Amino acid sequence: QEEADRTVFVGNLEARVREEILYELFLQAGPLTKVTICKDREGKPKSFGFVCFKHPESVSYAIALLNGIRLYGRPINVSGPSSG
Repeated sequence: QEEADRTVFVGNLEARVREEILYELFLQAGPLTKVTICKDREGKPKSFGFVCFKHPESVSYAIALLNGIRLYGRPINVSGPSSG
């Protein structure tokens, strides 16, 4: 649960988006542990991924600062770890 609490989702990624761009963009919300653009069964990258921060405080920053930001013109969707 410790890591899930620090992991945010990012979707609606434009075709040109790569993990290196996501890293640059999300690092402003705080230190990053890792960034991952999801791949399918065949290993093909999809239009969404996960960003794991070192600190949970970064979750609120990421959602508030980056949700809706146009990356290559497409407003990205940033959501956090929710339940219930």
